[PDB]
Amino acid sequence: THPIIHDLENRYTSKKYDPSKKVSQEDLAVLLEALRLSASSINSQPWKFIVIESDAAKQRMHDSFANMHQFNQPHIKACSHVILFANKLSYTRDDYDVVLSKAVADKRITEEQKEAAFASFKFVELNCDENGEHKAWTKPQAYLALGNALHTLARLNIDSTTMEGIDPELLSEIFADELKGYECHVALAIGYHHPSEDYNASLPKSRKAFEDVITIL
Amino acid sequence: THPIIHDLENRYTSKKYDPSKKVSQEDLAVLLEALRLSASSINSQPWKFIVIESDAAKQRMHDSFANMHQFNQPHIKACSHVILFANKLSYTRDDYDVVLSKAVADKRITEEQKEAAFASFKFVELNCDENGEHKAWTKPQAYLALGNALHTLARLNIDSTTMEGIDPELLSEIFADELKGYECHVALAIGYHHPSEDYNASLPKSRKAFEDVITIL
Ligand SMILES: Cc1cc2nc3c(=O)[nH]c(=O)nc-3n(C[C@H](O)[C@H](O)[C@H](O)COP(=O)(O)O)c2cc1C
Ligand SMILES: Cc1cc2nc3c(=O)[nH]c(=O)nc-3n(C[C@H](O)[C@H](O)[C@H](O)COP(=O)(O)O)c2cc1C
Ligand SMILES: O=C(O)/C=C/c1ccccc1O
Ligand SMILES: O=C(O)/C=C/c1ccccc1O
Repeated sequence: THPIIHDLENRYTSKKYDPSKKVSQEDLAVLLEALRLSASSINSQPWKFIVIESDAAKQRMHDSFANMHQFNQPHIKACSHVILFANKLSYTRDDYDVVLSKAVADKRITEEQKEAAFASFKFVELNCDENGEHKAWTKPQAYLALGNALHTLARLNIDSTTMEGIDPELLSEIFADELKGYECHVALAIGYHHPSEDYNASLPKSRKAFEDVITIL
Repeated sequence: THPIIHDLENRYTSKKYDPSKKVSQEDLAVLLEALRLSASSINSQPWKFIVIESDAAKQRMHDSFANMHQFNQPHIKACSHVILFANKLSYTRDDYDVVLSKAVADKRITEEQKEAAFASFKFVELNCDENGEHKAWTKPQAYLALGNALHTLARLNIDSTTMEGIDPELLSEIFADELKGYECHVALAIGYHHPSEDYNASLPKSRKAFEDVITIL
């Protein structure tokens, strides 16, 4: 099988973890760097990735399921790490300035092309909320990073569970300082599936027929 | 360098294509199948991928830049193919029926459980607009597929240009029947970069410091 297809056919949504297997620090660093290298509109990188690693953090994450979506709760303590994909509520020129400043330092642009580069910012101004939030534009960038992460995990042979069945308001209450100026609509548990009880590990994958999703003109 | 990091460090946004080089049909098939295998909430696959391949299609795509974002226009005819990432305006039971029916054909689920698998649908109405639309929930799924596509292209060593600088209104008029019931906010040109005029091919990549985007708890 072609290496790419094999990876994408063999990755799946784990439904039960093995609590005695953890992701190595070597593999965790590759995944975090892969997330950092993700592409985004105007290189805005309107995101933050919060890694829930310690037992104390796992407890706090475990507690965010007190009100809803408890079918996802068992995974928190059983899995290796949980990653929260946070997107910024509003993106300002000061936020973009952090990007352009780093670009000047990295030698992509000099101050000359810089002030001119600040113009790329109009593409942000164009996208917003009636109230003033760019979150309708930043959330999709975070999902792109997530798509990148899932492909990365398939290459590292690490199991995972994407979770939209989380409590955003409670997460912002529990991770108050960390999610300041951000929101979190999706999380990702990673680890190693349970050898016997993960029932999804042996169910065939199912997608719509090629002709139903792809059109060639 | 670690294979995964090498791929993500070496992929970039092409700013000029070589008109004489096309993507082979063998590579195109791997990419399309990779897009089809993308994960989505409840396996909804609320998307459609439109491949602009023919000269006639390229002309139509070229014409959608008549009003805005003409900086992206030159790539249309110069690159190999353009892929439109379309997300469904509203998601219904009839839509889910298609997924569930294919699941039974794939043998993932037995005919008897189709009806009980519809239970996962409550998560969709939980994202129903006042207008009865779900596009705020479907658009992010499309971006996940896009993140998957970018990683896939880095593995195949094919150049690309993600484009949000497109005209969704004009695209809907030009690809009237193809985008019916969908919207398109992002497109992706693929091909081979121009050996001498693609200025971005030799500029270093720049991302925020690890500590600015990743927090470990
Ligand atoms: C954005 C998103 C959110 C999802 N949320 C959940 C979740 O809350 N819990 C879980 O069990 N599965 C979740 N999944 C898993 C999907 O059911 C799964 O990706 C889809 O069925 C395709 O199967 P595979 O992932 O096994 O290919 C979600 C997937 C996506 C991409
Ligand atoms: C969602 C999205 C839309 C983008 N739109 C454009 C676009 O319209 N035109 C273009 O030249 N670049 C576009 N880009 C490219 C970004 O500028 C680029 O991905 C970012 O600067 C990071 O650089 P790399 O892609 O070279 O790593 C877009 C990127 C993303 C992910
Ligand atoms: O990333 C860039 O160079 C342009 C991005 C962009 C342009 C126009 C409209 C929307 C965009 O994300
Ligand atoms: O994909 C699944 O099995 C559940 C997805 C989900 C659940 C609750 C809320 C939002 C969701 O996408």
